This record gives sequence, C-alpha cells and structure tokens, in this order.
Amino acid sequence: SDIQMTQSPSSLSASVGDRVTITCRASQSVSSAVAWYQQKPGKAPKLLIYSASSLYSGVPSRFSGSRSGTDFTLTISSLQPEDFATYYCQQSYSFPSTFGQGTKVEIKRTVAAPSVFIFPPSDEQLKSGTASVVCLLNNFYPREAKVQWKVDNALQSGNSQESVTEQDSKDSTYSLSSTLTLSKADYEKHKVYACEVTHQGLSSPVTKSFNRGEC
Amino acid sequence: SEVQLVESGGGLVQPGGSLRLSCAASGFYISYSSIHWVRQAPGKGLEWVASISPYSGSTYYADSVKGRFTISADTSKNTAYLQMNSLRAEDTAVYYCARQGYRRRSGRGFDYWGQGTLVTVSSASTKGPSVFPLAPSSKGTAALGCLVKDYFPEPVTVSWNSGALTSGVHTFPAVLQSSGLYSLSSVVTVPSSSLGTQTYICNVNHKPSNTKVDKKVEPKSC
RNA sequence: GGUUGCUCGACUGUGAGUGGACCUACCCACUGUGGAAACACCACAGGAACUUCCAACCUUCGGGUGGCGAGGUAGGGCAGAAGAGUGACC
Repeated sequence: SDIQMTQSPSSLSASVGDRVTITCRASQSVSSAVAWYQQKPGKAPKLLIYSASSLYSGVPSRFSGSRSGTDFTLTISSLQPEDFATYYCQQSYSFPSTFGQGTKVEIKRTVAAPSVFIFPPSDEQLKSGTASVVCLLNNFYPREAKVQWKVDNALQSGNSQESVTEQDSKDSTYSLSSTLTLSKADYEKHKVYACEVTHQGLSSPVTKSFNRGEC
Repeated sequence: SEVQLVESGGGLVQPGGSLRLSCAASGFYISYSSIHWVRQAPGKGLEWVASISPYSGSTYYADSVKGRFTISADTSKNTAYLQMNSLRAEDTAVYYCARQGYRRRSGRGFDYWGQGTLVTVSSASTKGPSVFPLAPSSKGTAALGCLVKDYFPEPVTVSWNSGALTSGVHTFPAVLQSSGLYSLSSVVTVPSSSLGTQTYICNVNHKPSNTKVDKKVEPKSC
C-alpha cells in the first residue's frame, strides 16, 4: 500500500548547455510533498528541490522543480559538467517514504582517444605464484571501447576483468583498466603479451605489448 | 555552521547478526528535527529505512525492515541509533543518517546527510590486500601505480606520497574476483623526467583488516 | 361546587425545513493554521450555505446588539406543570 515513485529516464546523455528533464510519477497523489536530490558518485545526496518546486538554499538557479498533479519534473536549463550525478525524487507525503529509482546523467564532450599503457607483473607478485597483467586506457571519451588481450597472438577470453572510472566532472572523460590474470605457470608459457584497444578516437586499433623477461 | 552527521558502528557482520549504527549530530539539536535512516546497496538506489519524529518519538519503518530494525534517539547524547537484528545479505548497504529540514525553511526535504557507513552482511572472513607495484616503462609522459589485490571487505583507500601527490591520479573501482575477494588498482601519470629523482609511494589502508601498507613504486630495475 | 387568580411545587420538556439556536463547567471529539512540530502534545481560529429563533441584552418600540460542535456529563435558565396550599369572585 505504498506510493510508488516511478522515475524515468533510467539514464541520460546530453550535451553541455542542453535542457534535461527527469520525470517521477506518484502512484497516488502526494500533494507537493516531493523533494529532489543530486548525488555525485560516492558522496552523500544533496538536496535540490523541496515541496516539488521550491529551490533549496544554495542550489544553482538552473535547476527547478515542477508539479502537474501526480507528475513531478526536475529541469536543468543548461547543463554544466558539474551536473554529472544521479538524480532521485522523493515523496514524504506519507510513511513509508519513497524514492525514485534514480537517473544517471552523463556529460557529452568531443571524442578523446585513450592514452594506452601496459604493465607486466611485479616481481614480488611472481614469487607469490600469481601473475596479473594490467592494461590502462587513460582519459578518453566516448566510454564505449573494446579491449582485447592476445597472448602470442591468441585472443584471450574470460580471464580479464576491467573497470572504468566515473565520468570526470571536469574533463568528462573516462579511464579503463583491463586486467588479464594468469597462474604463474600459465604466464611462463608465452612470450608476447599484447593489449589491443579499439576506440572511436583511434582510427586504427592501438596495441601496447611486451615480451616476457625483457629489461 | 557546524551542521554535521557522523555515522558509525557499521562493518562486516555475519548473516543473522546484529549491529547498532550510531549517528552523532553537530551544530544543531536533534530534539527539534525528524531524523531518518536511508540505505544504498552497492550501485543501487536510495532506500528509506526508518525515521523518528520530534517531540513525540513516534517511529516509522520501511516495511522491508519492519520488526528487525529499531530506530531510537537519545536526547542527552545528541545521538540517534538503529539497532539491526537478523541481518540478511540484502541488508548490505551504506546506511545514511539524514536530518529533515525545518519546515519554514526546507519543507520535508532532507537537508543534511552523513557520509554514511557501510554494512557488509556476509560470512566470508576478512582478508587484507596484497599490494604490488606497477612500474613505468620507457614511454613526454608515462604512468605508474599500485595493484591492490585480493582483499575483503571493501573499502581500501589509496593515497600517493601521503596525499602529497593528488593530480593525474585514477583509482579504479574494485571488482569482485572470482575468489570472492576484491582487487583494484590505483594509477597516476607523471612526467618522464621525475622518474629518476621523485620517489613515488602509494599508501594503502584497509581498515577492516587493520592493514596499512606503503609501497614504493620505482622504475624498471634493469 | 365552580371561576379565576396568587404562591409553593413532584415531575417533564427544551421539539431541526411545514421548523430546534437558553447559560455555564468539565470531558469528549471534528476542521484549519501556527508553535524548530507529517503523528503525538500545546495554542489559536473555525464548524457548509440558505434559513429559523431570541430561551439573552438594548430600545425612541421603528429596530438594533450578540450568538450553532444537533457529542457526553453536570449544574443551572426558560417553559410547562401532577399535585398542594392560598386567596378573591360566583
């Protein structure tokens, strides 16, 4: 018997200066008891709108709340890069309280090829019998990229794990780190370790690479 | 302007276990405000948990924790608490403490949040991180970092040079090793000149295991 | 015996549209606002509207003033009054 707050879009790419609109729809009338929150990745949430159209003290006038019956809309007249965040509606019209599922907003910049490097495993690591190879794609955009490990010109599969930074609030760029992991024995079976990068900013797939043992 | 909320009493707890989160207030009195707990599972959304309303102590609970959690406030200690019993996996989250603003000022909006404290309901035993260095190669800037490998639970903190170096640094999100443990790696890029003369130490701190390591990242020895 | 007053008075009424606004105290509610206040507590303002009434007050007798939570309890108020007395008159 809860007010459902149904937010959408689940996500949003938009250019700087654009108008962006996020809509939350209350399964029951919640008067104007709606507050909106900004949350940059790994901070707490910050209050934006209270009572569905009152701009909380200190919030940039580009943000604004609005109500139309049971349908609430947050608006950014003109995106800054800072406004990379996840946005949540809340209703405190009645307990239990309720949040939207959030909307991840993303900056949109001109294309940036990754800076690429490759790291052959540390010598302490090899004594402990593990061997992890790191490939690093630095400060690029759009976040969509394709990394491929090849060991002795053999495409690997399932034995790498990558992870990406959050969009830079300033650059609006990304950074990735693909990590092939092998048992020490499996690592001493091959010479060449390559990291093939296919990004939109690259007009040709970059490969950093190394051979085992070279100084 | 000391308005602050400082949660604590989180951590790694066996399933079915109990924890009592504490939340300490500054620069205002909680006797005059409604106080709410809100939790966020990793990469998930916000989820209101409970709240206790001023002057009456009346408590309200999200229905997913109704009867396992008990929000309460101590006037004297300017603290609010959440006893949690019969914890399950899905109770895993960061648990935030929020002040509901003064009506004449900010409606029923939550105007101050804690940094939040992280509750990791599993039974898999803690293990600290084995940090390995990542050296630069020979290629006007190059990159160097640390590989913080096979630890549990989140979180680790990495700083460089005791936070002296801060620019150009990327610390990647931990991913979950098939081993169930966390691994991650922090990297900074620096100009190729400083290699010879600039010592580069990453500082790794894994408070869950009481582990702190400092790893000097030096270039190719040969 | 009437007839009527006069006085006392058990008891009963305070009637809602073709027709109910008497007062006070407590309790109990209901709505809105405000109190650092979503509930609880406190304060304060209200109980649709059109009517109806004057148990109340003032009157130059023309009128005017003021007044509604159909709650409960308790006093009262105003009406009746069974009865008594108590006269006058026939």
